Amino acid sequence: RFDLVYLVLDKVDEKNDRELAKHLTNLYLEDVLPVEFLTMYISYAKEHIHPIITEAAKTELVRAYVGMRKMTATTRQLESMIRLAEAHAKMKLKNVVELEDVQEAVRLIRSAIKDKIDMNLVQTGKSVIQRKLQEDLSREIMNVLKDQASDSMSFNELIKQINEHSQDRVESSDIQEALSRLQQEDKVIVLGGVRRSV
Amino acid sequence: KIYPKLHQMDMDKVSRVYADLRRESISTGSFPITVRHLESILRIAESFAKMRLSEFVSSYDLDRAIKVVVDSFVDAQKVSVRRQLRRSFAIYTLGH
Amino acid sequence: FRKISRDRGIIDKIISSMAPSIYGHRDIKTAVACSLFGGVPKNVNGKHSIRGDINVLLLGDPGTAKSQILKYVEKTAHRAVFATGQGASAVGLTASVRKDPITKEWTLEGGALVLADKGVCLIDEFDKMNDQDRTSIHEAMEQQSISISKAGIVTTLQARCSIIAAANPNGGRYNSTLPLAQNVSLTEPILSR
Amino acid sequence: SDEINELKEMVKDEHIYDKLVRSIAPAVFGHEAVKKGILLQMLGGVHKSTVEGIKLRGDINICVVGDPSTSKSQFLKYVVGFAPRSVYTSGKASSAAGLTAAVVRDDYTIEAGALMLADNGICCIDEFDKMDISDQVAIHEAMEQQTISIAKAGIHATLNARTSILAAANPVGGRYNRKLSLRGNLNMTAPIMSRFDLFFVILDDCNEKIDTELASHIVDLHMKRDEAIEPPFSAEQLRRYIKYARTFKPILTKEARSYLVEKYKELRKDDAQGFSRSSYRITVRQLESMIRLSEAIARANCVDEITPSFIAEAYDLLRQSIIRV
DNA sequence: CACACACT
DNA sequence: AGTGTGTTTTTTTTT
Ligand SMILES: Nc1ncnc2c1ncn2[C@@H]1O[C@H](COP(=O)(O)OP(=O)(O)O)[C@@H](O)[C@H]1O
Ligand SMILES: [Mg+2]
Repeated sequence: RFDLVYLVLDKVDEKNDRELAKHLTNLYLEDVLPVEFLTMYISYAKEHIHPIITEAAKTELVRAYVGMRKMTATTRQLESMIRLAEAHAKMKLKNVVELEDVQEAVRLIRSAIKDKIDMNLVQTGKSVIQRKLQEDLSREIMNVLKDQASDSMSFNELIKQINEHSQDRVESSDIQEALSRLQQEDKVIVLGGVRRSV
Repeated sequence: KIYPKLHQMDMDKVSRVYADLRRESISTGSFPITVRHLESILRIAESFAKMRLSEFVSSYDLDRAIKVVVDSFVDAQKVSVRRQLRRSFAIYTLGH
Repeated sequence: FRKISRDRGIIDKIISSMAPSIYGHRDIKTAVACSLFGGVPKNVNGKHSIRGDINVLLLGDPGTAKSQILKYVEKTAHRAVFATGQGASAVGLTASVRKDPITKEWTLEGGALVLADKGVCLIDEFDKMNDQDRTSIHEAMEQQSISISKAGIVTTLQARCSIIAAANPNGGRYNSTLPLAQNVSLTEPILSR
Repeated sequence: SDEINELKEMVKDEHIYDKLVRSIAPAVFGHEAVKKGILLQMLGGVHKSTVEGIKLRGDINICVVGDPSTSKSQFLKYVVGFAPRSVYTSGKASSAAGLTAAVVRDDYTIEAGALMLADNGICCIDEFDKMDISDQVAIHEAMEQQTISIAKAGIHATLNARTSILAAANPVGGRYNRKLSLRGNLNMTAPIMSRFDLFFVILDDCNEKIDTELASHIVDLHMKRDEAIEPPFSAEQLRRYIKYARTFKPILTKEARSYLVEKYKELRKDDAQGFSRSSYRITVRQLESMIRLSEAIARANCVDEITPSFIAEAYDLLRQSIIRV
């Protein structure tokens, strides 16, 4: 629930390395934009302006949110849209939220998105693999039961079979947690160590 | 005021009881049986006799104590052996 | 009490008497009631001794009145204590010493098992609580007394208390086909004692 | 007098249930099941003292498990900022001082507990997957039999833990895992949830349809408009008929008793794939749950007797808290 | 033990 | 003038 996430990457091109290093050279050598006026100006802008959203900007928010749901999207991201639009209304002291305020909010957020949205590590494509992981674990359990007598058998041997054929090298803690989860529904029984079937 | 005493007792009944206790812990569903288990049976007999409130322990009340302890043991077993063990102890169960 | 004692069927009535608000559990009622009565303490040659108190081990599914069974047990045996199990520890339950700034020396802190001594000891949530604390409880119960030698306090306290541990099966459900030791997440020595 | 008239009109009206629900909370989440759970927990149930020592807790133990992104967080903010003497716990951090039982020197004192500040109010904690088990165990004993005590040295005063409880837990990864179901999506243990009567489940999905109506809803709910007001009942009046509902409490009638026992049998059938048609999820603890839920249903009506309609509605709440896997 | 204060 | 009264963090040790 950040308003506007940014990404700072130190991946510099050779020509970009030349340019940045030349900027350093200029910095090395010394060893209109008022800059200072910005602080007092922004203080007075805060003390003066109170942004107001327009119904046109309101519908901008509407279809931006529904699209970001389609192109999934966060309510906090929507409140962030509001904050960004109000902050743009704050710039230039226009005192009123505009359509282009919301549009630049959208463009900045989406530019950060491309880095669907992948917010909070949530991609609609390949969203969850827990179905396949649970089914693979269960199939390995039936394989062990066919191979090894009794429904319950030692966890070390399970760690042995899971890696060779069924799946990659994975810790038995995940399997034990899954078994405890299944027991909490009583569809299966949990032990501890050992994995007993219902 | 009540302090039941084991003045009368069934030595060999308890003897055969602990004998059956043996060669059962060999079962994977069976926990080991030790001397402190026998002392447990004795103190269960004392508790039963106190429950009977007589100042002297009763042999048959002690028998019910044996029955309760052996039933607890049988419940502790794996159900597969539990049936065989309950048939084996049935020679003890009827006396209660 | 004498008149009912000579009345027959008293034992069955007592079994029905213990925790009536828990329908069923005839064997459980029998066990807890006889624990309340407790065995006769025995001592040999003055030094060798046999406990007169009963340590009930209970495995119960969640929501099976175990805590409420304990609550009915207490107020019935007069002298009583409650062990939350997870809440207490090795020091807290068995024997505790507290540094006392007002007096400026280490002082004994009331071990809840000492509070258990002379009365019934309730134990709950024990299958989930700390294992080192469990070993401390083993030590304390073995001699019916707690011996502590630390912080200059070398005292030993008698702990005569009928204890009743409350436990949940692995996953909350005991598997009868499963061996008890596999159904139990705790040590073998404790079930032995 | 106008207060009495408002009570009369609201108890006499047909949809007294869910009218208050629309009145309760910002209702920004359109499901309103969470809000009616909030309603019932407002009404809750009175602690029950049996003839034996087993004094039955009256406060139903409910979860409203949902996402932190979803409206449950805002609903809990509404409750704490509105519901009298309610305790708010963020969830990410747990300090034993804020919990029910704590130790403060000077002589000797006890730090203020959540339930003492609750004063039978709901445990409005959030993110139970995020509170530490070291702090969970404080409420384990507390929500067992309404008993706050400390096994450690001190005064260990028996603080009166008679309070409603709301875990409001957020599962692993915050979002709900359909794979992990209602049970096991979270660290919160089986015994502590075994005390928890109902959960009202958690469901999270992209929900393309909701992106049309409720996505549009958020802005109007929150913005210069922020005027989606739905208080069929005033706040002051809200507390007033909360008090009035607590004045009268339904009791099972013989027909209602038979109806509820048969419906518990139906629950037992519903808990198939087990022995005895196991109580299991809907345990004897949850049998108490149905009893107190039937009490809380039409508690605002202040009916002095439990009716089969209340039992059926509680059954519906059970189902909405069951079938989800 | 023995020397500055506060009256003695 | 009676006679009274005041000054010499650390570190293990739990755990
Ligand atoms: N046979 C029974 N009769 C009556 N109440 C019972 C019975 N079995 C369980 N209960 C109820 O189960 C509830 C849970 O008890 P408790 O010991 O706290 O559960 P847990 O098994 O989680 O430790 C109690 O309120 C008790 O009344
Ligand atoms: Mg209990």
